[PDB]
Amino acid sequence: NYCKRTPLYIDFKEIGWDSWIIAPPGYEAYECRGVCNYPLAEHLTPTKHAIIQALVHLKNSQKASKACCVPTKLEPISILYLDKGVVTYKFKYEGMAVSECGCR
Amino acid sequence: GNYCKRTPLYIDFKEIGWDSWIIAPPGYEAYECRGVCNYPLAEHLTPTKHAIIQALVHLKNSQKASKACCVPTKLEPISILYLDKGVVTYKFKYEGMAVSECGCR
Amino acid sequence: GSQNQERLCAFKDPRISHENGTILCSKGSTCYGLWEKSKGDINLVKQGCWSHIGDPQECHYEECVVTTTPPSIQNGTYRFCCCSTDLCNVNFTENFPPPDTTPLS
Amino acid sequence: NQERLCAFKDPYQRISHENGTILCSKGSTCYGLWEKSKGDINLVKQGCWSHIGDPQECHYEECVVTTTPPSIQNGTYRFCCCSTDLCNVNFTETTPLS
Repeated sequence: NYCKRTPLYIDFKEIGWDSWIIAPPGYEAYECRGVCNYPLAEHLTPTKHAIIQALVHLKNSQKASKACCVPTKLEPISILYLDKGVVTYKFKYEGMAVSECGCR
Repeated sequence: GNYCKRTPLYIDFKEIGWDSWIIAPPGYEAYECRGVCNYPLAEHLTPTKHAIIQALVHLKNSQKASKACCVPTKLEPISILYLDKGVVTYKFKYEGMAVSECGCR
Repeated sequence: GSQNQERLCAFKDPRISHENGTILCSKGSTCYGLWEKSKGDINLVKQGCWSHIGDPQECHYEECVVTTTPPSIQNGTYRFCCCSTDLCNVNFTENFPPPDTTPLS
Repeated sequence: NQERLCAFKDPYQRISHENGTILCSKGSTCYGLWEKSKGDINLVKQGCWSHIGDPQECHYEECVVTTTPPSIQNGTYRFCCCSTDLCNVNFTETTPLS
């Protein structure tokens, strides 16, 4: 169960946001699931802090928590949304979809 | 509440066995990020658009998505003297070592 | 083409130019249109490229087909579709579900 | 905040090579690193030490080796840091009352 990117489909109608987002209907946002255990693999781009905290947790679980599996790179999607009756197109609406997961 | 925030964490290199290669300092205040990320995610936690959306999905269906995680969002360097293949190596600004800011990701 | 992930789309939204009512959509971007429709009244609002990132479901149609029930906003008049063949976004068709069956109808 | 003048030594590196000094940025302390090996004390490095890291090792006015030397190379290294101009040129390591 190591830290990795797993699927997550967002339906804007289900979350109640197609009051303002009118396209797309939804998208593949993904998420990051799984555990970060020392040693932290290089593909999880660990920070020096994450590696140190992970090692402290292994030595003494009461002194520090595990490093956390989180998005480390996000990507833009296209969107149409309404801002007080004005339609706004954005080809690149940043921060919406996970491309990489890591340990932080 | 126990909301996401920076909390104390002292690193003693002898305790983790890194005194073998780190000459100085003997340890330092690394800090850590602890606590929960609750929707709506507070502005000071600098949430990403993805974190906001994931947090909302988790509230509706905790099986579909995990809570947003409290993690370091800005790290600061320390000065260090260490052995790099037996060579004594100085870095004034060894990056990524100490937490200055925590957020929800 | 298919090898280079480029397609030509209709364009309306007064590196890549958009002369003579078309635009090139690269990196696997689909074509999209947005209309607003009320009975026999139809207005084209916008047309152009839709990023592949997030791989939205209905952009897999070869033709521009509205398959999700329109948003309630603006009296349910919006018609968005996106599609994966050249100039597919010149026109749209509707194929969206009817409201579900409840004990009250 | 103060800009320390510090002793400077690093064969593998503003700096006065003529005076063997470095003018450090605001907040930074002076440091020195020696190695006590085979009955010899040898200078390894000297220069600037960042304030960042909650470093209590560096509040002393004089360069004093306070903590039991690191395990590295059989406890031969001698590190100190200090908060006065040129404090890192030298280091120090029954009670005086009996």
